[PDB]
Amino acid sequence: ASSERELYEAWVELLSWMREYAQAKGVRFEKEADFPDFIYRMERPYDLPTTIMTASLSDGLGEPFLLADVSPRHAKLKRIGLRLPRAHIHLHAHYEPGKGLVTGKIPLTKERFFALADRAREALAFA
Amino acid sequence: PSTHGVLRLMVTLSGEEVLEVVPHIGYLHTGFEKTMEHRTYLQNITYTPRMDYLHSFAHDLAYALAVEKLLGAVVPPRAETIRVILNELSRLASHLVFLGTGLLDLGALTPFFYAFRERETILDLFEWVTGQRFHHNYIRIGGVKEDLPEEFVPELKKLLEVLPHRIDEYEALFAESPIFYERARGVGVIPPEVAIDLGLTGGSLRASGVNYDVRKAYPYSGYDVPLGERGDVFDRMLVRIREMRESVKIIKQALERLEPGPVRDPNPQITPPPRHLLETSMEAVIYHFKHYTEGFHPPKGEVYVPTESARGELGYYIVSDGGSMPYRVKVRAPSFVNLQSLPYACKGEQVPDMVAIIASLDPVMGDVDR
Amino acid sequence: MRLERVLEEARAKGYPIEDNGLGNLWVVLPRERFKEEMAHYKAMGFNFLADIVGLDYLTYPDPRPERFAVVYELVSLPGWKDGDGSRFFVRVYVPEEDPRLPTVTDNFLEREVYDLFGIVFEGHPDLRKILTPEDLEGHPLRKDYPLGETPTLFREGRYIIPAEFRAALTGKDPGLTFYKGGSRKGYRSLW
Amino acid sequence: EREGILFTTLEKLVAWGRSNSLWPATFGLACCAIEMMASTDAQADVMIVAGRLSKKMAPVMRRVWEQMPDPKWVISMGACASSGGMFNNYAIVQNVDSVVPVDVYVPGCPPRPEALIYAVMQLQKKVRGQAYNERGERLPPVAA
Amino acid sequence: YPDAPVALKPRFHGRHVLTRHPNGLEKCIGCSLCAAACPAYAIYVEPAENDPENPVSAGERYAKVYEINMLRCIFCGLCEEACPTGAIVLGYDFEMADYEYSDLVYGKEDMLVDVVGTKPQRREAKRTGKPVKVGYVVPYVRPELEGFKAPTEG
Amino acid sequence: MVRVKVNDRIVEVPPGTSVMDAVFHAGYDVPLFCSEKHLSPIGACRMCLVRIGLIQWQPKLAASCVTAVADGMVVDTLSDVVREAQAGMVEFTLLNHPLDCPTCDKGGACELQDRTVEYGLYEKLPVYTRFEFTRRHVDKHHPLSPFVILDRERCIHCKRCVRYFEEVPGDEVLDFIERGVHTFIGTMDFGLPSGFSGNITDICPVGALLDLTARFRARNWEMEETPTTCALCPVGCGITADTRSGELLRIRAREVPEVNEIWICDAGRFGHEWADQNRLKTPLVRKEGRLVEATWEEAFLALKEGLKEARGEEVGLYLAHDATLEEGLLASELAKALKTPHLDFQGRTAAPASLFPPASLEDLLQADFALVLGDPTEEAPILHLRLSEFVRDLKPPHRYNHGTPFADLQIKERMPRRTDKMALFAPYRAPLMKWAAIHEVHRPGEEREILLALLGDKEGSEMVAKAKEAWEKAKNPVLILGAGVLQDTVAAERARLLAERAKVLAMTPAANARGLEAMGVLPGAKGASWDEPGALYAYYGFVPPEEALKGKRFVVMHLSHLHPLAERYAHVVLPAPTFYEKRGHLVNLEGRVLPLSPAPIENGEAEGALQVLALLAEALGVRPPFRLHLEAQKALKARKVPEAMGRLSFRLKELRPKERKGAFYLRPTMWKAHQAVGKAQEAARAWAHPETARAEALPEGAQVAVETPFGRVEARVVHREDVPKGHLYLSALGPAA
Ligand code: SF4
Ligand code: SF4
Ligand code: SF4
Ligand code: SF4
Ligand code: SF4
Ligand code: SF4
Ligand code: FES
Repeated sequence: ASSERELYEAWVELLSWMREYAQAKGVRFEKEADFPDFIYRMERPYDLPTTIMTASLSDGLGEPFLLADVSPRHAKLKRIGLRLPRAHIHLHAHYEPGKGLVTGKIPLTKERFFALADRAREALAFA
Repeated sequence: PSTHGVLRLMVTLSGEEVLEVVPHIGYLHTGFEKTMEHRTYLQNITYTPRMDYLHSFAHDLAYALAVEKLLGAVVPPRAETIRVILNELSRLASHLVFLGTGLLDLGALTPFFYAFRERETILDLFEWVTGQRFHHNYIRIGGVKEDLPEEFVPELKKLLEVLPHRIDEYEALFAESPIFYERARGVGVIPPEVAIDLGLTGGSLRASGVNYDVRKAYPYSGYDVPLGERGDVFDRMLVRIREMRESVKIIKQALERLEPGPVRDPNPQITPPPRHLLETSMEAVIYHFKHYTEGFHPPKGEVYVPTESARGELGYYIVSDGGSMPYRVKVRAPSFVNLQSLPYACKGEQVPDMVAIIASLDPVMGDVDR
Repeated sequence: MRLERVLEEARAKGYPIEDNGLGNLWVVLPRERFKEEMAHYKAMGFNFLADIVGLDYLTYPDPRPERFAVVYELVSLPGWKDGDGSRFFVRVYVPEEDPRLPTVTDNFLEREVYDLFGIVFEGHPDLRKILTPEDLEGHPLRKDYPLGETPTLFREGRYIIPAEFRAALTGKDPGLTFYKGGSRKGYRSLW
Repeated sequence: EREGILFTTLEKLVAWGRSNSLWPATFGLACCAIEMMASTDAQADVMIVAGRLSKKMAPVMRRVWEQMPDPKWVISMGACASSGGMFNNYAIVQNVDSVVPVDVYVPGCPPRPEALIYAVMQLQKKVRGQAYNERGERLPPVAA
Repeated sequence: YPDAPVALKPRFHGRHVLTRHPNGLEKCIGCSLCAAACPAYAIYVEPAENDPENPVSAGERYAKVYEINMLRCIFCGLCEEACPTGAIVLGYDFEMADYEYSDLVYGKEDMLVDVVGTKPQRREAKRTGKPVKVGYVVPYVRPELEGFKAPTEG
Repeated sequence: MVRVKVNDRIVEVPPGTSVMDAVFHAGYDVPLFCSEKHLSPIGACRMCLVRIGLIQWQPKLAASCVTAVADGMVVDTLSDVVREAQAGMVEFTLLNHPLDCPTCDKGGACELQDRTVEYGLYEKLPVYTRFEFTRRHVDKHHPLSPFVILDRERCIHCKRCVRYFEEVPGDEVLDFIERGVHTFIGTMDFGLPSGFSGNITDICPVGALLDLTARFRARNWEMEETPTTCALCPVGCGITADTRSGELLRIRAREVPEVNEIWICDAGRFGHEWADQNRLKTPLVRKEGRLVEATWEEAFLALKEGLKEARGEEVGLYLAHDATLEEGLLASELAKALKTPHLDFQGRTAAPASLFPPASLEDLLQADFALVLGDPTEEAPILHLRLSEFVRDLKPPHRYNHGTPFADLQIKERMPRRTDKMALFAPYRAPLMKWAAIHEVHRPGEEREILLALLGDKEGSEMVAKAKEAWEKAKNPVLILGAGVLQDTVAAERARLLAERAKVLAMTPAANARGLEAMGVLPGAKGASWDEPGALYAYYGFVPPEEALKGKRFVVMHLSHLHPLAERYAHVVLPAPTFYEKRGHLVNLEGRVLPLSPAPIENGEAEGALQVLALLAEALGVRPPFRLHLEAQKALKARKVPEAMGRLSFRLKELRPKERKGAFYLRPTMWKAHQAVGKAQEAARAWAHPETARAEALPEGAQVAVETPFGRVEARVVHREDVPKGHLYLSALGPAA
């Protein structure tokens, strides 16, 4: 589907946000892991945006308080997710033509994200 | 009178015309038999071709066969094939040389200029599929490393279109030729004829004891005509030129039953996961990662299998001990035994003739000194 | 292949028979009755295309009778007259401090009988000449003789002693994980 | 005197000469022995070692070297000769240079014939001295 | 024929080459496997931690030091085989005989695909001030060696 | 004993045996994952499954690790059903893994891997994986100890680590967080406070929880394993030192049931940063009023020419604490031949450990009570872990065909600790005071009063009394003491105490001391000791207190590094080896003889002390029978010294009191000063118990300077003196401003 294309195109954006928010709020952003789907890619194809698959916003000591990750190009039931460590909170973002990136029926806007990252950083930050 | 032949071996012959000949070998002893006791069953494959280095593939095979059976692997239909096309294509390679050295001592230089062309043509074929002139690391336990390229078949056709006849011309040269001092007293007749000096004169001998016809062990269904005859030093030469004949009818024959498919046993505990999926693989990544670091482990036991009469009966006697490296590997190594015949072989005849008397046994030092 | 049958047939009285899944069956003979028995195998004397190997069981996972052992391979050449293919091995375990074993040179296995004294210990008694197709000092094939290897060398003082670098495992070695072996303690495919 | 333009331009003129009066005297052993024969498409100096130098063979190659005219060379054909090959064992010598000084090592196994050619070319370009090569150092023409 | 280039078949076992992805990363992630599968023990490898900013390889690990003792090498694909990334592949070069032992151990800089000749070829060609004319030619570059420059004319 | 038929093999095995251990004893196998030697077997990780019966086949498979054996039991481990089972469990265990193997630092030494390749795939084309969904993605590579331990929160969920923590050290600093497919390993006590944190590295069957002290250095097989003994303290645990290309990469624990169990304190495990690096490789010699490299030949001449002015005139010999048993003997014999002597160890105790009869760890577990007088956690770290099991009423397991048991039902998860089995007395609220009901904090160098009371000759604090009443009720107890062994005044009665009862554990500040004492490397009568200078022309195998270098005419220091004091007071220096690279024997604090093997570490390949003593002996005259090892052995076998693992019995009733006074207390510690490098940087450099108030211009957590006879060093809030090897004395005050 062309839907897959967009998802990743979105994941790249979502990431951009995390970086924006980290450098902006003085909190450390870190690439946690790249796609094995790529590390072990060999003379095979790959036209996907980034190699980055799991990012995060960690505090002073490091412990993450926001985890973002998209599913590899070879998985099924693709989705990009958000997870708040320590506090049972998981978010699944899907892509929809027109309406865009939603977490069900509600859109996931830059604003919303930040607000989420914010609240999360506020409460879970150990340092 | 100590002398160094013209093939890295020492022979002492007190005789004033021909008496006891005491051959002293070990000049190319490389310890194979032991060093392999310190390598992966997979690593060993690179060691097998460095003993006969002419018809290497014979070893490659003979070794695989031992292991394959040992751990019950099963070779794909399209592999078995490659493994004979390949094997016999090398058999030719080995003989193209024996016939080569037979041409010079004789005189035919124009023909010799061809033989070592047909050869380079066969070798080219190898570099085509295995990427190496020789010691091709191609035979794999489950079958073979990787499928052969699109350019292998056609080229094999260009060489398979000329040789059909270009063998008779080599027969029409050593047979009907006036240089008859070939009927030398070299009578590898401990018990009989040449048909065995063609195979494995181990002492007691035979006439049609081709270990790959009787004790047929690997792919064989070939109606493959063994060339065993009488006489003794004239034939040793003629005979092998004979073997080349149908050895090609084998290549053709097997080139027919070449339908596409799998080239090596998929059984995961024996073979690596198609390197195509490490980007997902269960943790076949685990398999791959393990498969190449510490190898597979064939069951505790002891096996051996007489392989094709690649210049003589051959076979590996591997002793698995449930490890990643064989406990002990003994190579039969034909020449090493064929060389026991030589003392007698040239027992009572003129020294000048004692050259072809040896070359008539087609011994390969790397094979004997192993 | 009759001959082969008749072999075990009678030898099914006091001699042990070791058979492996693959067509490689063979019989063990005690020390004594080997000379004469091995000779008896000259009964329709397997043409004697005999080939042989010298095994050293020291450092083997499962223990065996005596450290060194020898195998022979008597066969009735098929292209002759009474050749049907009857092929089989035969072994004899040999004492560590008493490495002896009557020759069989009675065209033959000249070299073999030698080879062994050569590389391993062996040291057969009767024998034309115990020539040596190796080199000079000691015995190598024996498991307690260093393979004698030099570390491969690289630039900045980095060297790789193979012995310690090997990842592969020797049946007796416990592996890198505590004390363990599983379906990697050996493995034969079903059927 | 030695380093004068006179004596210099002389020996340098001589070396360029002896550069082409090189007489390949192959001393092959195993598999290499055969792949080096495909370069034969038509006293002795410059002996080429092509193969596994067994230790029993060792002393012999020596005596065959000693018995050469001082202005000689040594090229090691492929692994076995060069490095201990893929055979680290009691059986083989670890580096032919352990007996006869080597001037050019050639990395094959077996190296394409052409490999061997380019090999002597380097020997060639060395006997001249027009080829000092690694650390940026001037290379002697002989071995000893 | 040292004037008329050698035409060897693609797939020919030649000087090792380390490949990169189009992104520009080194495919190789410092995993001493190739080294492990080597039968002559001709490979020594030291790994390092990828610098989050200005990376080398994709993963969190890259090869700080990657050396192959070209003399001990037997040119037996096994390594290229064992690699789980397709980094190390077998080049075409072969004109590489040299003088000093220790100078036959190629390093990383001596093997990337951005390179051209061989240690000895580029060397003389350094003072020569004249480019490297490689003595070979292939029908085409192998798929695996994608990125390797060579006389493809074939 | 019970009779259990495994498969086709029958076996006699004790009654409380674990089906698992039964199996492995019988000589079979089963996917081991959550269970671990010395830890409470638990059911998680349904791998060691098996089929049992009595014959009747139990309806469902059992956890071979938590299932007890029974007389006549049959345990099949190869039924088509069992494999299909194992096969599946692995599938699950792997289902959410990440694919880091090539990249992962767990190399071919990973348990998940072996079991995967082992029982892994089951077939009756091949399908490697059937799970095509998004794997679990969380936090990767976030170092718990800025020091070591870097974990990948992408592990299988065994419990080995949290389980370990609450059970061995008793410092629960890791647990699971949240639940279900989300549960992970987090913490809240950030620096991983306890010592003994390293062991989690060695136990974790996978990639999270890795030794960062050695991350990304080399792959597991590549390492060159060299087993030997850690000689940083008396317990002489057991280790294996991984080295590659002359450098030291990492340290691991080597299982040795008798002494060190399979644990290793962190100081010893991660305290290897130093040998790896900056070291002396060429003997330096003072020429032109400065130090300059030389050759052993040179050094020697310049050595003899410095002793040719005074021959046999009170020559001093002072070996380092980690001096081998031979090095000791040699030094001894040489001082005998050399009629004018007085030798010593880098930390010989005023009160010889040879006073108190060697007590074994084995014994300790079977003791009935433990009176302690010196924070074991810093003295002999592992004694803590042993007492851990002591307080749990645990007795040495039965050995099977495979040594120590995998599933010892004897150990329950979260067992209750007895506080009535131990009494602790030390100058501070010591850690092991937690498992002590009878526990009192006192003042530096005042341990006598306590023991005095304990003897029954005086009054004392309530606790000391409860201790007395305690020691009195105990049948076969053990006495543990270590610091106040330097106050003979006290040690004298410590002895008396035992006699009247009784073995002891002497936590000497110097390792192998018990061994050197057995060699007689003691000053004896007249003469000067290691920190007591006076003699002339000496050999120092370690840096003594500055006051000892001053005044002497000629001095040869056999240091292994370059301390300033050597480059300003020494006449000749000779590069020495670290215990990591010496060959030789050692005498444990339980009188056990532990070996020492050499590691291919890159030193300036400048000989050991065996050669040097022997050498410096040339300059003096005779040449004692010591030169090489193989020959020096007969020298030890001569005096009839137990060989390997043996226990050497050798008492000694003599003491040299040299009582000191001061306002500072060199508090004994785990870490040694010469370890402050790399990741050990902050865990080595130098809190409301003893009286000597705050108001002395000493702020909270402020970096100050301090001078004591043993030198100058900087610290912070320094309650007393954080220290190195061989010292627990009171000394001179001096917080230079
Ligand atoms: S280098 Fe290779 S081809 Fe040459 S002798 Fe050795 S193994 Fe044979
Ligand atoms: S080609 Fe063979 S010898 Fe050369 S590096 Fe690779 S594995 Fe080692
Ligand atoms: S070349 Fe390949 S196998 Fe070798 S270290 Fe790099 S990634 Fe691993
Ligand atoms: S923990 Fe084991 S299975 Fe997992 S990535 Fe590491 S080596 Fe592979
Ligand atoms: S971190 Fe390791 S030891 Fe701890 S639960 Fe996970 S796998 Fe087990
Ligand atoms: S307890 Fe002692 S012997 Fe054990 S590791 Fe620590 S310092 Fe070393
Ligand atoms: S269930 Fe985990 S080892 Fe028993």
